[PDB]
Amino acid sequence: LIETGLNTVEYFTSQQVTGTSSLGKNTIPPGVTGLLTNAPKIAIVPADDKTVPGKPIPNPLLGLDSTPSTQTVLDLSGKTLPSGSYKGVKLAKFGKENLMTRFIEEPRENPDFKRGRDTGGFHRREYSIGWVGDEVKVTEWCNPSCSPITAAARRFECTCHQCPVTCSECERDT
Amino acid sequence: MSYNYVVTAQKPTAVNGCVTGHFTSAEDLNLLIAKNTRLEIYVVTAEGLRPVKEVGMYGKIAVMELFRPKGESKDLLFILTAKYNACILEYKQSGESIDIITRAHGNVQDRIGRPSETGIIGIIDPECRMIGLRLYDGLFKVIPLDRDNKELKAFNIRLEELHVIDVKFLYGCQAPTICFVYQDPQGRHVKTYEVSLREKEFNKGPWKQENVEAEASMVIAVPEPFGGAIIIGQESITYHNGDKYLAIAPPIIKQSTIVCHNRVDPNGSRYLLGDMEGRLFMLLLEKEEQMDGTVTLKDLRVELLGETSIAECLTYLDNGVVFVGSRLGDSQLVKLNVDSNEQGSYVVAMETFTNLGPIVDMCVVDLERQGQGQLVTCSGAFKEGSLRIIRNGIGIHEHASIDLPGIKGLWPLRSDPNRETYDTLVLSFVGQTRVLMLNGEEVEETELMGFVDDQQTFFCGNVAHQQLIQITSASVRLVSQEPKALVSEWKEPQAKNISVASCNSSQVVVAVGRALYYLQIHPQELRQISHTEMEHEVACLDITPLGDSNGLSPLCAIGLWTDISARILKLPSFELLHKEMLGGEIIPRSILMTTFESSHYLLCALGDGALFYFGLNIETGLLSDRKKVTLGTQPTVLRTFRSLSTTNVFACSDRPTVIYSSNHKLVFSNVNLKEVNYMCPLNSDGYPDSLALANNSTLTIGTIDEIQKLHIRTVPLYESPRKICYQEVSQCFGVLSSRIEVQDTSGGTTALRPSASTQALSSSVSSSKLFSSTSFGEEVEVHNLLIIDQHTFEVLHAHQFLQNEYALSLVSCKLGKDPNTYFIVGTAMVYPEEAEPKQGRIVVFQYSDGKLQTVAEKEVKGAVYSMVEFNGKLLASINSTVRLYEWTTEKDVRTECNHYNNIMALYLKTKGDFILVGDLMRSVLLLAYKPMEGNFEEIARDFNPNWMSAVEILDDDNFLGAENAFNLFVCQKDSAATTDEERQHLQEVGLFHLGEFVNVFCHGSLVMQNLGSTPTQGSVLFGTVNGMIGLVTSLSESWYNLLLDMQNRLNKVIKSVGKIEHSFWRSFHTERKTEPATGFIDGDLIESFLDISRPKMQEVVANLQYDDGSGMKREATADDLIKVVEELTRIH
Ligand SMILES: [Zn+2]
Ligand SMILES: [Zn+2]
Repeated sequence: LIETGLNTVEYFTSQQVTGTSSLGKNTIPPGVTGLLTNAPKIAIVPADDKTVPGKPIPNPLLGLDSTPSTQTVLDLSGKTLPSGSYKGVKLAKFGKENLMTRFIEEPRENPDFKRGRDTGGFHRREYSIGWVGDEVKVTEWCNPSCSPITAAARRFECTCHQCPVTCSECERDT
Repeated sequence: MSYNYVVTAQKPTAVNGCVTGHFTSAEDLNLLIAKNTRLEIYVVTAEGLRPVKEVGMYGKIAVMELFRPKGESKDLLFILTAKYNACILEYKQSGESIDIITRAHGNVQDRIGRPSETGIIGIIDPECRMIGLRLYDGLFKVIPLDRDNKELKAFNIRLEELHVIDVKFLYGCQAPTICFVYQDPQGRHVKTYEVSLREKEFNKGPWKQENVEAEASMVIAVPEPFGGAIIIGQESITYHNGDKYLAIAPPIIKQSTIVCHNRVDPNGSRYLLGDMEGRLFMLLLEKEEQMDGTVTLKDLRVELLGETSIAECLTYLDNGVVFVGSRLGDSQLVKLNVDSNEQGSYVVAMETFTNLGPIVDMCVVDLERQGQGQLVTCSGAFKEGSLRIIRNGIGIHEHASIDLPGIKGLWPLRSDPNRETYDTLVLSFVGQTRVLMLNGEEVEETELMGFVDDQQTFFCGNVAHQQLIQITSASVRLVSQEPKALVSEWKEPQAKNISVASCNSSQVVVAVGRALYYLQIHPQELRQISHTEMEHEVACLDITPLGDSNGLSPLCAIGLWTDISARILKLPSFELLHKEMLGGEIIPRSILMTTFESSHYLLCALGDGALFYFGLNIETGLLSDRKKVTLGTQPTVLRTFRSLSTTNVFACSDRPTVIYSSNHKLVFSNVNLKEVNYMCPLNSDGYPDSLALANNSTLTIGTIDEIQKLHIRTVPLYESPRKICYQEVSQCFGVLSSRIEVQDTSGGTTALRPSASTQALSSSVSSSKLFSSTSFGEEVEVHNLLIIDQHTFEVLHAHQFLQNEYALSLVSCKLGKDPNTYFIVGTAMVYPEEAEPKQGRIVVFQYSDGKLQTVAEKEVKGAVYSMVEFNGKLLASINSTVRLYEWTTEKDVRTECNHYNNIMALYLKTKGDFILVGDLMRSVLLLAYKPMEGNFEEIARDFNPNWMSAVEILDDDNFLGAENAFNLFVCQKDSAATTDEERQHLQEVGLFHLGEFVNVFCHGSLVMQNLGSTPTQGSVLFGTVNGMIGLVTSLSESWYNLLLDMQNRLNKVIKSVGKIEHSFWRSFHTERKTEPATGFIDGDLIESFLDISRPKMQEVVANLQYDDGSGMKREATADDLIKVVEELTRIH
C-alpha cells in the first residue's frame, strides 16, 4: 500500500507527544512522484526520449561520474552511517521496498505531462536508485522544467530559453 | 571506559492502560492501572479507590487482560511486554505480606516478522481456551491454555489479510472465532475465522461483511445476550451478527475520532465511548424481547455525556463511577449523573490525578531564590496543555490562621489532668503571656488561675504529679491541676530576672546571667538541688533526657555567650564533661539533645543560621564527629516533635527545616513555608497530630506531610506548550506555543476554546513581509510566543507568528557587545505539500518592558530546529546545516561559517568551543569552532547509526544520547590520541535500555547543596513522554565496579515479577541490534536493596570483599552496603 508521508516538522512535532516513531509504514514523501511505469501519485512515463538532447545519468551503483549531482548511500541493515540528503535517504528506502527506481519532485512554484516551454523557467529534481542487497545507492540531480520526464535518466539540456543554470537546490552538487 | 548511574526521580505518570475485574478476591472489584513499567492494583469501594499493591516489571506493559480459566477461585492476569516477555500472574496474599506469583511465562518473540502498525493486540477467548496475539502482519500467534502449558508454548497460524486494524473474540461460539477489520486494495472489510487448537489451523467463520466505513477502526464483541460485534468509525457505527445488520451515523461523532471504549453492563446494553477531544459518549443497544423465544437487537443510539481529559483508557467501576486514564493530561475519577445539570453534562469530576506527561521541554530554575533547584515543564498537549512547577520539600496543610503579631514562643498544654490530648496553647509576647483554649476547632482567649499573664513565659507545660509549670523572667511557678492554683514558686535570692529557661517533666535549670540553678519538681514544691556560676553569660540551655533512663537527665547541655562555646555538664554537680569551642563571632541561639534512630546527638545553632551537630555519649558526655551545615541566615530555634512513629527536630528560621535520620545519616529537609519563628507539636481533638506554627505576625496550625515528596504546581494552558526559557532580568519565562484553529468561511480560521494565547493581557501579531510571493473543515496550527510571569505565571504578552509559520526553537540570551537580553525564536514555514521546510526565519524579540518589541529578523531557507547561545554568538541549525551568526552593532545577525555534513541537524548542545550535534539518523557528531580560522572543524563522530531524540554533554569527553527506541548511550573521545583516525572516532562506551522516550536533557538538580561531598559527579535531569523524570551522573571506576557486582548479586535475590531477567530488560535494543547494557548502572535496582530483609540483605553481601576506605580488606556486612546506598539515594 502507498500512503503519502508527513512533512518532517509534523513528524518532529507529534513524536515529542507520542513516543511512537512512525517509520514502519509504506510511505512516499509529499511532493514526490513515482516516475516509473513503463507502459500517492506515481505517474506513467515513457522509457526514453531521444527527441531532446541530454547525457544519460550513469548507474548509481557504478559509483562513476555525474558531478552536478548529489550522492546518497543507505544501508538497510544499520551498521553504517547513511549519507547524502534527507529525501535521498527517504526515497532509497521507499525505493528498495517497492520495485521503483525513478523519482521526480517539482517545487511549489510550478503550474499529466507535456513539460517544455510552457512549464519551463525552473528546475525539476530527479532521483535514480540502485540495489545490491541491503546496500541502496542514489544519484540525484537537477533537470530543466523545459525537459521531458522519462524512465531513462539523463541530464537533458534546455529547449525553453528561460530555464536557469543553478538553483538553490542545484548547488553543492558534485 | 565509561561509568554512569541512572535513577528515577519521578515515576511515569501517564496511564497506558487500565482494566477492571476480580484479581485480589472473587468478591472484590479491582482496578488495575498500567503506567508503562508500573502496575497499580486497587479495590473499588465507597470512597472509591483503596491502594492495595504497586509493583514494577522489567519491561513496558503492552497487553494487560484479566481472565478466568475454569477451576480458578479468582481471576488471573495476562501481561505482554514490548520486548515480548509474556506471563500469567496470580495475586497471592498470606498475611500482611502480598506477592504476585507467576503461573506461567515465556517470550513469544518471533525471529522474523514485521511489527504491525496499530501495534500489539492481545486478546483472550471468552471460554479461556486460548490467548490470541497479533504481533506481526500475516501472522496470528496462538497459545493454548492447558494447566500444562506453563512455558507458554505457542504456534503461528498464517493470516491472508496482511493489514489488520483490530481484533476480538466473539461470544457464543462452539468454536473460538476471531472477528477483525482489515484493509486490502478493495478497501476495509470485516471477516471471521474459527481457531482449532486441535488441527492448529483457521478454517472459515460464521459471517462476513465487506466494505464497512473506510475509517472503521474499532471492534467490539457484544456478550452472550446479543452476540456478534460492533464497529466504530468516523460517523459510522454498525452492528454485525451474521444475518443482522444495523447502522446509525450520529453527526455528533464527525468532529473527532472515537479512540477508546468500555462495556458498562455485563450484557452489552451500554458502552462508553472516548473522543479524541475529550468527549464522553454512551452507546446503547435496544433489546427486543421477541414475545416467545430469543431476543434481538432493535436499535442503538449515541448520547453525549460530557467532557473529560483526553482519554486513552476508560473503565466503568460501579454506582456510576468511571476512571479516565489519560496519556496527554491528568487522569481522573468521574461520576455519571442521571440528570444533565447546567450547560448539559452528566459528567462531574471527582478526583484529579497529576500527569506530567508528555514532557516536551523543561528548564531548571531557582525560583524561590536560594540554592534549591525547581523544574518547570511543558507538559501535556492540546486541550490538556499546561506548565508544571516541580519542587522538593515537605508540605504542611494549613488549618487555621490567626493574626497574632509578636509571638515570642508557644507551648502545648493539657488542662484536664485526665484526658491525654492537648486543649490549651500558651503564647508569649514581649512582656505578657496569653492562654488560648481549644474547643474542637474554636480557639479563644482564656485565663489559667495559676499562670501570670503580665510577664513573658520562657517555658510552660505539664509536669510531674498532675502539676503544671510556668517559667517567666520573674520566676518559675508550679501549679496544681484538679485543685488548680499556685502551689509553689521559686525566685532568685535577690529578685533578679531569669534569663534562660530549660525544663523537662521533672527538672528545671534556669539561668540568671551567669548563675545556673538546678531545681527538681516534687509535690507542691520546687526543690533547689544546686547551683553554679558559669565562666560566661549563659546563652542557651537543654536538659532533654535521652536513653532508656527515666525522665531524669544526668546531663545538661549549655551554650555560652563569650567564648562561643557549647558544653556538657553533669547534672547534679554542673561538672564539666566536654567543652566544644565552636564558631567564633556569633553566640549560640539554640541547643538541644536528642536521639534519631538509635544514636544520641547534640545540636547547637548559632545566630548565623549555622548548625553544629555531634554524636553524644549520654554516659561520659563527650561530643564526637563534629559536623556543620548552614540552615540559613537568621538565628535558628530547635524544637522536637514526633511525626508518626519516630521523632524529629523542627528548625525554625527564614529557611525552615525538618531534621531527622534515614539510615544513620541525618537528613535536612526543607519545609515549604516562608519563615517560622517558633514551632511546637499540638495534639488536640480539634487539631489531631498537628503543629502550631508562628512567624512575626501570625499564628497558624496545620499538619506536616510525613516525609518529603515532589510537589506539583500546575498551570493550565489549554493549548500545546513546545519550548521554554527563563529570563532572569525580565523575571519571566518565554514559552513557544501552538493552538488548533479550524478554517472558517468568514475568511480565516477561528478556534475551539479560550487558551493562554487568546485570553492574554498583551498581544500582537507578526507584521513581517518576508514571505508573500485549507478547505474549511481542515485543522490549522497557530503558533505563539507567550511571556509568562515568574511569580504569578500569568501570560503577560502573547505574540502570533505568520500564518503557517511554526516556531520550533527558543532561547533567552545576550549577544555581541549588545547590553540587552533578547528572546530569540527559530521558525519554519510548514506546507503539507513539501516534505521539509524550504523557508523559515530567526526573529529576535525583547521584553524591555510592558510589551514585546520585534528588534530584528533574519531569513532562512529551512526549519530552524535548534539554536543556542555560543560565546557571544548565536548557534543555530536550519535543516541540514549548522550555522554560526554574529550580532552587529547595527543589530543584525549575519552568517559567519557553516557545516553541511548532516541529513537533518535536530539537536544542539554547547560547552566551550565544542559543539554537539544530534541528527535524525547519523547519531551524534562533535564539532569545534576554530577562532583564528573563522569556521568549524569536525573533531569526531559516532559511526553507529542512531535515530536521536535528545542529546547532552556530560563533560569534555563524554556525550549522552537518547534514541527513538527507548535507549540511552554514551560516546567518548578515544584516549588513544596517537592517530588522526582514532581521534576521529568516539567509541560507544555506554549502552542501557531506558524504556522511556526522552525529549529533554538539562544539567541541574532538584536537591539542595548549600547544606554546609558526593560519591557521584555531575547531574543531568531528563524529561519523558510518559511524564517520567530521570537523573544521570558519573561514578569512579571504583564505585562502578562495586555497584555492578551489587546488581548481579541482587538480581539473584530479587523476585522479578514476570520472571523477566533484569539483564534482558536493560539490554540495548532496536529492530536492528540487541546488546547487553554496559557503562550503566540503574540506581532503581541498587536502591531497592534498602527494601529487603536483613537475611536477604546478608545473602546479597555474602563473601564480598569490601573496602571501607581503610584500604585493609574485610568481609563485607549488610550495614556497609546500607551506608553506601543511603549515600546514593541523596542525589535526588
Ligand atoms: Zn527550459
Ligand atoms: Zn538545481
